[PDB]
Amino acid sequence: DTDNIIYSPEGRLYQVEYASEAIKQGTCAVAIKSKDYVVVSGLKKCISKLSFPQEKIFKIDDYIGISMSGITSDAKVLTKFMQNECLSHKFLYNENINIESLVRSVADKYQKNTQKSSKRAFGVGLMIAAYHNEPCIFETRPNGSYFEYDALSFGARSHASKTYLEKNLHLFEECSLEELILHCLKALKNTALAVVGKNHPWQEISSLQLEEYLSKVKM
Amino acid sequence: TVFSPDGHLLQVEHALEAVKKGGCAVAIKSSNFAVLAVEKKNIPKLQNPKTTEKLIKLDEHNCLAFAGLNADARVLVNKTRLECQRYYLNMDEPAPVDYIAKYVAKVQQKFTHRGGVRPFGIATLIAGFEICIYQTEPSGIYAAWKAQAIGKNAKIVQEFLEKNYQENMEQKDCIFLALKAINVEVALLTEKDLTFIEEQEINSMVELIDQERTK
Amino acid sequence: VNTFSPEGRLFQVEYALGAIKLGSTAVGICVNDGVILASERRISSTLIEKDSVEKLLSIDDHIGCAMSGLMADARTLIDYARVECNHYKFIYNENINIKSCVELISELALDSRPFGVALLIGGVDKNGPCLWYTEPSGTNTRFSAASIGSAQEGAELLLQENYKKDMTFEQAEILALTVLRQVMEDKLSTSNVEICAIKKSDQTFYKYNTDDISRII
Amino acid sequence: GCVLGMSGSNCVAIACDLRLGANTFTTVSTKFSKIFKMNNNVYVGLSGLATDIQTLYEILRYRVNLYEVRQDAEMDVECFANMLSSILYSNRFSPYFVNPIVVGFKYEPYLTAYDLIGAKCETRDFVVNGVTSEQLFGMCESLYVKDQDENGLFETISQCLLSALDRDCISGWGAEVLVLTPEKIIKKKLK
Amino acid sequence: YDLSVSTFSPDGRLYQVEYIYKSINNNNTALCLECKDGIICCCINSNMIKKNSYNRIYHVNNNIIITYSGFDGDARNIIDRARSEANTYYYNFHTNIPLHILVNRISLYIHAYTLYWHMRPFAASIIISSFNEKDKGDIYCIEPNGACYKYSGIVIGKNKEMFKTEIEKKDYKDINVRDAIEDIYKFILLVNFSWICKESSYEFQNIHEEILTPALNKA
Amino acid sequence: DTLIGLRGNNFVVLAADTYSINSIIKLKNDDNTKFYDIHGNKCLLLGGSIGDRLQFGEFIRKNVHLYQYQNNTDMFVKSFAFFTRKNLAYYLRRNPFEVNCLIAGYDKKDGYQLYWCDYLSNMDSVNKGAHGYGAYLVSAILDKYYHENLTVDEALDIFKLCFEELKKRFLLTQINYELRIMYDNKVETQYVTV
Amino acid sequence: TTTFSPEGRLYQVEYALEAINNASITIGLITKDGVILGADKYEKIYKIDKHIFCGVAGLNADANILINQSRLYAQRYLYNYNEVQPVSQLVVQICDIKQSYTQYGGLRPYGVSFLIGGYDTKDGYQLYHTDPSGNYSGWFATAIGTNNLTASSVLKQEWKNDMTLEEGLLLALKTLAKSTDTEIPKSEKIELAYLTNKDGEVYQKYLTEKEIEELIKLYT
Amino acid sequence: YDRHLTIFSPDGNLYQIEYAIKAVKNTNITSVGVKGENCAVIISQKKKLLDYNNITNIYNITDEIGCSMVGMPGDCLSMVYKARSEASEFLYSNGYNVNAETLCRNICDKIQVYTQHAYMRLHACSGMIIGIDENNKPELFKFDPSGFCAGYRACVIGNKEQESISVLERLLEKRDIRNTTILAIEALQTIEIEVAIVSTKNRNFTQISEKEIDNYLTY
Amino acid sequence: SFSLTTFSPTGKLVQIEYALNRVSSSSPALGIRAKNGVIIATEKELIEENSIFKIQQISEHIGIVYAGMPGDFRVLLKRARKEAIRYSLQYGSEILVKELVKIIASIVQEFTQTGGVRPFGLSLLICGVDVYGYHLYQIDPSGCYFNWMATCVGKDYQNNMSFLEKRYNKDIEIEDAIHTAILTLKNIEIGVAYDNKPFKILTQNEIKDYLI
Repeated sequence: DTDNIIYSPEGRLYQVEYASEAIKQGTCAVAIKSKDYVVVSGLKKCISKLSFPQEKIFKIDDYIGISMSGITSDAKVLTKFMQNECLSHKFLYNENINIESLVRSVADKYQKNTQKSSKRAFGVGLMIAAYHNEPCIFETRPNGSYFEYDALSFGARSHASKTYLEKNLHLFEECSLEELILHCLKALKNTALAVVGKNHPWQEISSLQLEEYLSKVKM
Repeated sequence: TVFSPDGHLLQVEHALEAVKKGGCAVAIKSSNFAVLAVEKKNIPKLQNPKTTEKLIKLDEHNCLAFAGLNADARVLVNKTRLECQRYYLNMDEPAPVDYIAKYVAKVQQKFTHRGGVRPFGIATLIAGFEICIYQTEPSGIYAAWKAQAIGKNAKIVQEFLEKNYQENMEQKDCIFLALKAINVEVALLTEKDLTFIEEQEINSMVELIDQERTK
Repeated sequence: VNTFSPEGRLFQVEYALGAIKLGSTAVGICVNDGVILASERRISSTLIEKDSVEKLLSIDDHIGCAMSGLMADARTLIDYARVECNHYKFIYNENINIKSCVELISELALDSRPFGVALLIGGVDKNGPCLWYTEPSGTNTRFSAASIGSAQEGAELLLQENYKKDMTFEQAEILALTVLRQVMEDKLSTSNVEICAIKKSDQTFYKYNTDDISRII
Repeated sequence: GCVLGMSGSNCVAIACDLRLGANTFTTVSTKFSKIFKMNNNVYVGLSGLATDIQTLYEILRYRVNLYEVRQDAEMDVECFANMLSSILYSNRFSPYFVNPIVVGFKYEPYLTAYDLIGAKCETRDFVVNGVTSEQLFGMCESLYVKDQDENGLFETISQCLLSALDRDCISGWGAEVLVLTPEKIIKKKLK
Repeated sequence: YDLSVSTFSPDGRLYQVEYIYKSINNNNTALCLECKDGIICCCINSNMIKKNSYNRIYHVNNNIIITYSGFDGDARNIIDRARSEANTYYYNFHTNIPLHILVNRISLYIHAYTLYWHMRPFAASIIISSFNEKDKGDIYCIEPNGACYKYSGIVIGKNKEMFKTEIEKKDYKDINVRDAIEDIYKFILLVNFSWICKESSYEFQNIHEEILTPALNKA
Repeated sequence: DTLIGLRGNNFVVLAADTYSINSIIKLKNDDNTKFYDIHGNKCLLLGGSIGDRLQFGEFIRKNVHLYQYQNNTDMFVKSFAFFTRKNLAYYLRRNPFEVNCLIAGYDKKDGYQLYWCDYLSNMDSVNKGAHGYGAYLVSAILDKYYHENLTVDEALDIFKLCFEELKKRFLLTQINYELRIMYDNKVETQYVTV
Repeated sequence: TTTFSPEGRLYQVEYALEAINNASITIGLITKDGVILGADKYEKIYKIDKHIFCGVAGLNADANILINQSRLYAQRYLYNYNEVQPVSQLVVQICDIKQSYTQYGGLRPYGVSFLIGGYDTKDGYQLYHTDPSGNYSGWFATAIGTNNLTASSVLKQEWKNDMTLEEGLLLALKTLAKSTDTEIPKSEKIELAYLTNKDGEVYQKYLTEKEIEELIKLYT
Repeated sequence: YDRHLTIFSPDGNLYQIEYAIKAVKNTNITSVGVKGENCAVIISQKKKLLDYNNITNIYNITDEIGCSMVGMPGDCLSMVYKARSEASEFLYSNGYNVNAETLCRNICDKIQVYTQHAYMRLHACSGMIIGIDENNKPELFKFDPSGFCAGYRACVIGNKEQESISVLERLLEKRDIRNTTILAIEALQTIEIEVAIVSTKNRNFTQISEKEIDNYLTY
Repeated sequence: SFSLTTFSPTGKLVQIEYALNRVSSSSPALGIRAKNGVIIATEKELIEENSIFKIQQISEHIGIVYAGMPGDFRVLLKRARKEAIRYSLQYGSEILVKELVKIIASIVQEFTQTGGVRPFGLSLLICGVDVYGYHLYQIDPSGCYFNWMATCVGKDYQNNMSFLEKRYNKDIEIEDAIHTAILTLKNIEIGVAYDNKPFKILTQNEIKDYLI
């Protein structure tokens, strides 16, 4: 056995299944969708007392931003690809990239890696969070599958966040962004958080104003 | 090839051994001169059988010695020739031993790195010009030396060489230490010109080392 | 090569970790006034030309990068990094921001055989010195203070013992000399170290003259 | 360029000018020798531009030696000549001009003359590529007798040369005449 | 032996091909029915995270339809192959593709990967269909490793064999004009019904949700 | 711009000009090294444009020094001429370099050798030869005063003839002419030669 | 193809060497006139050029390729320098090929070990031998094939730098014949040949070969 | 191991070839192709909601040429598409339609190259080929997954083979369209079905009419 | 790629040895070389066998027989013919039989060495004509082409390899050599390059012409 170029007698591919056994080591990240806004928090793991923790969040385009949670190198490669692709898009058509066209494209890249034997499947799964008009959250399993979402949490002990998601409607209190973000920080619980929707595009409130916002879960 | 759980590379560690079991060679160094001297065994009847062992001249101002596979050595050396000529073309000025040690190292490494190629089986050492000597292991590392010995049982020659080491010396007398460390493949890089030392010329010295050890 | 382990870690690249443990140690410390950069120079054999072999290098004029693990794979990554982080400045004067030079080197380091080396690239580009360790795994990270080599296993604590942001680069030099002299067998001399620095002002990469390190000790 | 190839009863003869002048027909050289021996029974006389001559005879040197060693038989003239035609035709540009003459026993004598594209004439008798060719066919068409002794055929081919060279400015000094028999070869210089 | 897509078994079976039948056997059902007045492919995807949308059916032209089962990624990619095929044929021949030739094209596409030792075969069976008054409805099902076959309606996916008792009432299934749906909703005892009928104007269409209501409210 | 070379049993001697005109109207750049000593006993006298003869001369220099660093034997001068022949001719008629050259050398068997060549890759072995527009001038002298057996120095008087000739009646060319002089042991320049 | 041994050796090349030692014996000798090379064979001796000929051992079917390549190299060198190739360079060419195959490739290495000898003027008459390994050494005398040491060591115990061709060839034949048998080789298959300056003029049916067949009248 | 790949046995006999022939011999779709006097018949059993109207083994690859095929179906559609490609390239190059054997050089060689080249699996399909030759004699060839231009006055393929050679012999002792087609349809009966003659128009290759299926079967 | 054949510890290539075993396991053919001609023969029900002969015309002169895998014979014969043509375009004359035998031998060589391919499964006979004389070369799967005054290739030829010599005794004439061929071989095929360069297969009627 031992290559993704062949199926198991069960009918399963093991190699691609191992990608989730990669992703579980990664730190949890969570996302919430207000009707006109999307908020995506991460969790920046700190390797040492003197390390500054890495940022899970990125910013592929004006209103598009992402939060990969798997092995970092594949993640950065997907970012460089998705960015080069959005820019190719605008450069061709004097127009912002369709979000779903992008998701469909990156997912095409995953499958192109997870089908061919010589290229290993990615050990990462993006959680895209954006809109070309109305707010969206896509997830890409380390394969050609991708799903739209209302709310998504993934990585390490994301299990707490998952079971917690049921406790709130994704938009049980959509109307205020502060309600939204407080749902985000509850759902997840330096650590990162980022905001995108309506007038302001993608944004990363990692400011000390965020540090002020942190006490609000306990305020 | 591929890392073992220790993270050591196997094909390289195996590759060294062909040098760890091959004909000894050494170099002794100084200001404007250096003595490169190797050793190669051949059938007595056939005087012409190894005119090939003889220390290579990569450039008029450069010189090399090696230990390990000859079949691989001819390849590496030719790549070195083509490259010193390339640099000497693109600059209109001769290749410094530094840059060529760097190039050769980049090669031996490259084969260890990129797929599709068996790693080298040889260890090289190079004299050029002031004058300074660079040894290059199969791993792709290289290092300046004041004195060193490649080949089978390099450690006896070399660690005994440490017992006898002295830096700048005479044009002729600096030769003697090579023998004291080391038939013989003698060559002398001097005046930025490699030279194939006369057979008879050393014969006098060839006598004394034969007998100072005896008497 | 890239046969994912059932455990979920990549096999190969996780086998390749140990190569840095073969590394002789080096301690880079970003500081408010620069980046200090020390390493073992006692690696030397008695008969190699004395102190004629540098672990610490210079990718660009204002970047300096101590290396772990195999000397060869490091020589390559430094070669391509010199090429690229120079090529960045092809007509416009600004040299590549350290974070992005290092981002290049890592983004290549991802994808033959995985490199056996880790780097500790430092430099001043933004108003403030940068200190970036690159793991062989392609993971890239900005320490304030950090060390490499196997001696970094326990020596790292020593940084935690002393690292305050507020130091004259000279104070930082004392500090890194402390932590690195501790792991050496020889009493430290200029033959035991190959220290380099990039100032917050001078921003120029400069290996110390032996007279200097002989003076501080 | 000036080359000849008379045929004989038990012989063939080949000849040339020995000048390789440059532009405005200044004689930069007088020892140039277009005739060559591809084989004891096979010869070629090249003409037209001299660069293309050395390159062409050079390539023949190659491929014929290669074939003779690869196949033990010394190459038959029909092979060398048809192959020659094959060679030029691959590209007109390679020879801005060249006008090969092929000659030799095969022991029936074989005389053929290629054009620069590889158009070829497998003649039973004389043929005369060269810058002075019109004077050549002119003299040799009427001077020729079917079969002669090598010396009378020699004076014959020599009269075609002595005649043609004095009408052309580009014709050379000397004459590398080369009567031959299967067992013998007799080169001469005529002035 | 079972380790190759290419190597034959001692008994000539191709186990590696044979496993794709397992994959598809476990993966989500995707019935496609045929009326005597149209065609209605449907899906029952079984994948707070979004529940609102995850369409399996997609078209290559406004008239032809696709549906699948198996790995999502591979099949989505084959849908891309079919779009590019229908459009290539439209660039060459200034007309829409006959369904038949497209079906054989995808037969060759899917078939190719089986022959290559490194290459991994697709894991998704594919229904492809069309209906016009003149172009009578036909439902080609494509099992991987070729052998596409025309059908009067085939269920594919995980539970298809237990649905075939319902589809085998294909006299009654052909009896319908627009109420075959209402029969199906009880018959099956996320979902994606559609249209290619005279009322459809023969162009493919997602079935209207307020047309979906009569079915669900029917029982 | 004028190049000259002359072989005898006692010598090969390559006299040649030193000027190098940036603009054809003026010899703005002087004392140029047209020669290229490519061997222990073979010099190469190039001409035409400075950039062609430089690129090509350095080129041939490397392929020969490479060939000799390779095989034990030195490149026999006819192999040197023919190799330069193949190289210069290698270019499609669209691309050959504008480069007139005089190979000159010494041989362990064939002794002194000389090879006259052209912008077109035309080449021949000769006892004397010339290049540039000055070819027309000196050649009637070189033909005239030539001795096949002459001592080298009376040949040097013959180049004095040729030179004072080119000065008087040509693109005037007064500055000293370097000229390598072959010997059994070595080449022997004379940059001072006027 | 295969990687180095854990002791530090190559499997494949050791295998092909194992193959070439099983081949029927070929031998070589140098004298004033030119190299003479023996054989146990169907020509089993081929000319590279006029001045060069090689005498092969090993899986000769793969040697056929190195004869063809060899000839392409020699003719190419003549093509490039207007000078027929010195032997030493030709050997460098073939061994450059052989090393090209043992290292990178994924192809199996050539099964051929062959002699080559010839008269570049520059270096007098030359003799060389080759290995699948890509190692070549000059020689005055050789005896590759079966009984390599057994047929060598007779010459090694009974040889000198100069002989007549007429006396030397017999001394090739003392090894070459007594090893198989005293008379057998000239009773059976055999192929000695030389370069006076060019071709291997001796032929087994040739009357000159009777002297070979007459060595015994001298031998006994 | 030798079995896992297209390589020689220790006994010197190829394996995987035999296995591909087991693929054909366990395909269980028997087909009798008999030549007729100045004509030629090719028949096969045509073997739910599945359509018998679709199913066939017989296929034309030009007007004059038709090749029944048996084996792995995807390989069959591929070898047919290859066959049509072949006749089109020959016609395009030379202006003559291929003689049936000339199409068998392409069929058999393309089917061969798989055998040496270890990667791509050996062909899993085989079948007859029929067509009027430039010589007025009708030409009936065959091929095997192991290369074979064969040659026959009569042939059988599939699960049944040389079992029915001796059976065919009885017709061979009695071997016009009446006379020959009955031999074929009987040869199915001897050991609905679909019959195919070149002699409808004597040069054009067409499957015999559906209405006229029964009359031979009932005579 | 990968040469699927590789060397034995014992030094042999086992794979090519396998193909040798297949040829040995495959069908007979004869070759006999008359002083003034050459004859090659072989031991070759629904099947119209008339289209099928191991004999094949490479030129007006050259003809061949394989023993092993028929499709392998097909492709070798194809490349071979394309070489006789490639030569006759490269030069003005018909190929020498020895040269074609050499080129076939190289083509057979490569697959035995070149990566990813199974070695050819068959032996070859190649009767022919040239200005030198009437020829007969057998080609081994290894690339070991070899001259023969006669030969055999197929099953049970160990005992059968030693019947062929008798024609050289005093039957060097073709008409008498015919008996040597058929009686040694005791369906069937025969191609003969006679005193004329062109060769042609003898019909079964002419096979009965010698059957009496």
